[PDB]
Amino acid sequence: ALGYVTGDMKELANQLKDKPVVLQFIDWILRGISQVVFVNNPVSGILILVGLLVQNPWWALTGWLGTVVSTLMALLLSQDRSLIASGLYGYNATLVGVLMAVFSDKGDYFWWLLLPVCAMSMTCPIFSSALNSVLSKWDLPVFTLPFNMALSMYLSATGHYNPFFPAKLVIPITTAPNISWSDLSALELLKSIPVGVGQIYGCDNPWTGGIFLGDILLSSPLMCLHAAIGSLLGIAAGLSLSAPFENIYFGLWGFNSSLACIAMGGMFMALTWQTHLLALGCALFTAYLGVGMANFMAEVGLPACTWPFCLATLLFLIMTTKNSNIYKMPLSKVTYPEENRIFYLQAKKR
Amino acid sequence: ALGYVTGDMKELANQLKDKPVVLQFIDWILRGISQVVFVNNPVSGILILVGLLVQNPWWALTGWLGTVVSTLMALLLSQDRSLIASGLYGYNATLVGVLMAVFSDKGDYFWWLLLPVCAMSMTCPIFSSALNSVLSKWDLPVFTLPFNMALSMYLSATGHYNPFFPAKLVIPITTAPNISWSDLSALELLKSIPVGVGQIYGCDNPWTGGIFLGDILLSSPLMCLHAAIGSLLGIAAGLSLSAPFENIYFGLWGFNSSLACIAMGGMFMALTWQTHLLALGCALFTAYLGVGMANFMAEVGLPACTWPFCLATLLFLIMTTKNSNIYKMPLSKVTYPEENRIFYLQAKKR
Amino acid sequence: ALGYVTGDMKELANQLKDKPVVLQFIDWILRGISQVVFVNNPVSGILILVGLLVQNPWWALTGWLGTVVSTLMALLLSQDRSLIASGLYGYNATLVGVLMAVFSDKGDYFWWLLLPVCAMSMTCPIFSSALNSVLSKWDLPVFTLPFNMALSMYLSATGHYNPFFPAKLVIPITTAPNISWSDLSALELLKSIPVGVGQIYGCDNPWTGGIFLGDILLSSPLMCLHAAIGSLLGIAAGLSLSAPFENIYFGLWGFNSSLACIAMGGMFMALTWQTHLLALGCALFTAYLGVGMANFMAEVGLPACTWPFCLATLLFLIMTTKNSNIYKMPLSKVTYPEENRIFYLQAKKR
Repeated sequence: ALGYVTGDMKELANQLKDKPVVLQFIDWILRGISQVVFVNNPVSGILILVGLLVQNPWWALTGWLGTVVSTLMALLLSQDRSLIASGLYGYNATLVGVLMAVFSDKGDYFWWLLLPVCAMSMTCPIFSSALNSVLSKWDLPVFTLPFNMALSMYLSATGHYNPFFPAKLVIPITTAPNISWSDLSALELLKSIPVGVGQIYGCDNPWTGGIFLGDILLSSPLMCLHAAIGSLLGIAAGLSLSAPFENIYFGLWGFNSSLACIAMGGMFMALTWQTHLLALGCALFTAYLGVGMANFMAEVGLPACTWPFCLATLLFLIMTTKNSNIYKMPLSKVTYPEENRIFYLQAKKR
Repeated sequence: ALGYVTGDMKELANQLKDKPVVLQFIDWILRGISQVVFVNNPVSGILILVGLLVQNPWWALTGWLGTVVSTLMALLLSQDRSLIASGLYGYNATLVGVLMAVFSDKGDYFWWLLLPVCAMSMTCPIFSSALNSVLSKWDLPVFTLPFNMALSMYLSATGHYNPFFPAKLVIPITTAPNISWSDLSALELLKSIPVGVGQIYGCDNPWTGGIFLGDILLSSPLMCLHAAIGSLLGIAAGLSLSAPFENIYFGLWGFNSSLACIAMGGMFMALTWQTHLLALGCALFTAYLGVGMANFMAEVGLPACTWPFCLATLLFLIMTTKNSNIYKMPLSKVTYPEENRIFYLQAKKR
Repeated sequence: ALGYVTGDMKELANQLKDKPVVLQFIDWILRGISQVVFVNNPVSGILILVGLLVQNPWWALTGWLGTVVSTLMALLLSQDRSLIASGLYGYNATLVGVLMAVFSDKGDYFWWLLLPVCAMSMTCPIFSSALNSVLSKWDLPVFTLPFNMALSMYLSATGHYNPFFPAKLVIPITTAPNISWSDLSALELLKSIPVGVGQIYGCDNPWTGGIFLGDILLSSPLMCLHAAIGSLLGIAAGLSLSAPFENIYFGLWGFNSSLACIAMGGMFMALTWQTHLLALGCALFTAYLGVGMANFMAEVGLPACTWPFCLATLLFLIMTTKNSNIYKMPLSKVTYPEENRIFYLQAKKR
């Protein structure tokens, strides 16, 4: 019974292909919710929704509405049904809605915020279309670029001083932090791993991050392992640059690295120990680029939400090596690390 | 007699191909002036010049000098005569000169400003060359990217504190605007449409915008309709985000949207009602991206002049749909919406 | 005997192909040091190292360590041995190390700085890989983009307020400079040419720039001439915009232009008088873009080290002309201007 919910849930999709369209749309919405962490499982989407509800029901509502609007717009714009049914046209809008709720300065259940959310969700397919047409020619996935572009556009358009939809103030660092290294807590550092995973959706509740890790583990255990290791490497990188302890603890240092480790640790490159080590290196590089872009975009009053992960993973995927054990997965054969490794071994034998 | 001046004026070009080179150069300069609004009519160029003279003779002189210098440099750099005769190597420099005069802090008829203008005009062909070589491989036009690149370079090089050519101060918003919604004027909002069209050349005179609309209407009425609707949609987008009423009244919200509506409303995509609605959506998206980039580049002390229109239109042209009624025109068959629709219908029949 | 050390030193490479690997690695390190100024001569690398030692032994040590780490990482990542033996995987890291030492606020011989340097050096091959895979499809070289990307990442990650590795404060201009044109010194302006060449490695000692010019002259005299002329054109461009005389005297205006003149003056385009004039124009454009990006990135607290040269040279190489005398060299036939001209003449005859 457990095998029916593990992986991409191909059997459920095959059964739903001959069912009423409403159930299919619900499945697509759940897969879109899950695809933020490169998971194509509707049950993982339900678990991520439960985690968001544990963190903040307002954020869950906004993200669900964004996903629904994006999927409907993708159907209206006549995009590929294969990518809609896999939730590839609804995860950027899930992030857009959730992070629009997060970066709002107005208060929870500010209903007017639903109007820009919808407005910023219909733009998600367009981005996800154009970028795909640009990147599919290099066999590169469009990781989270639509969400980052849409959110940067929104938060630049509104800012902190908008009378309708003010955004939170992003102030650049002006004084050198005072760090007491005798007050470093091992328990808080350990909690920073699930919190780092949860910050992919902008959540700081450790339970939300744990539920996200469980949702990822439902699909593929290696993805969960790589998410945890990426969060840990983000913590290490934060300690390396003497970041404020509160920031590491809140997970700000380990969600970009977690996403990079998930992407490079078996998903978009075949899982070998060489690829595992290079995924750890990519996670460290992503954490460093994350603090770099955070400081950069604090000068323009913007948060560098997931730009670090996108740029670092694209850099590490474009990079070419003469090593046969470092294999870039074809974009039509990327399902999840366990299946990707089988495909890679079969290709290596032939 | 009216039919000799409507459209691209092919008959005049055919007659001028066997005339002295000076008259041909004047025709190329006028076509370059007109091609800012995607018009290839020398009479439309004369009308736009008259509008600029109505607004400010200094701006008209600077733009004319920029166009002349760019066309001469394109001839010197041995570029395609077909693109020079169509004014595609002189409109970016027209914008460069006019907006250099606009963003100057020195005073009208500051003759020394002609030296950087020329300097910033010879760079326009180079950009217009390279970008074309980059974008013609995707069958994408280079809308106004050379002008935006050149003007950003110039205004970053000089700034407000240059002893020779100071630029106007671009200050980011620091206080939330106080908007009295009982003082909204319908007459000012209605005037904001022609002013929005006129702000394509940086002009705020309603008569200048009216003359620009007449020049566009001389070539193709659908282009004029789309310019007006784009300006109106920019006004609506400004009202949506509670922009200061003076910014809407000045047309700062409706020239990027007007250009986007012109480009997407029959010029670079065949005019169907689906394409018309998507052009309206592109205009709204362009207005929102316009305020976003204005706020972004106010942090670096720069105006986001026409970057919004370029980026939004490129995004909407790269985006692919499985809808046969949403047709992207081949770049070798783009003349103006009336002819593009005939071409599209003939292709659809076959 | 002089002919054995002129040019790319092909005979030494052929002899070293059958020697112990340590000597080969030393040769690769020296060629990487030299390849910052597009020179593939180990003796030129020794001369550049002597110049760096004259300026600051700490900077020389840091750059040498960066080059060694990058070459070792490129060998580990299984990159092309042809590009490693030519030093194309070690010059970006040489610049990274030297400029990390330059932009450090801690003090000379701050040994902990070696840890980020190594960390920022292993990223240099990755960049140099990915960018190459992106740009080799347009037959475009990756000039210094890896170093600029790595240094921007590092200086954004650390900033001026990092407790471990603070960076120097980059403050944007806030007051209009007071320039006394009666105090312009011809001797200081003349010294600004070798200092401008030396600022390619971040050095301001005129003797260091002279040694760099001698190292370039050892390989190809035309490269030295173009470096000097590019520095002079940067000085002229600085005088054109009323830059502070101390900035010109420090060579901050003439290293991007010098690199652009070297690249366009016979290296990546065949040397004709048309190409020479266009290389001078590229140098002027590069100086103007240099001040533009310096002012731009001072708003984000970053130095625009070599971004101007990279972007300007890429723009001038992408640009296409119908002039047969403006020839872009194939990237597999680029050795140095004297040989490139012979290749171009042979191609022209056939």
